[PDB]
Amino acid sequence: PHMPPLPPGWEEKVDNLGRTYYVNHNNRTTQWHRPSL
Amino acid sequence: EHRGPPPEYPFKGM
Repeated sequence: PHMPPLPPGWEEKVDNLGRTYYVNHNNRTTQWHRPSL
Repeated sequence: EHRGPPPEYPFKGM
C-alpha cells in the first residue's frame, strides 16, 4: 500500500548501505521505524 | 530488524 506522509520536523534518509531511516530534527534523533501522524 | 542502530543524527547541522 501507499506511504502516509511524514510529520513536520522529520526527514527520510538513506544510509551508505542503502537502508532507509528517519531523522527527527526536533528531537535530534534517528530511528528505523517510519513515523506517523 | 537491522544491523545496528541507524546512523546518528547529523549533529553538525546544529
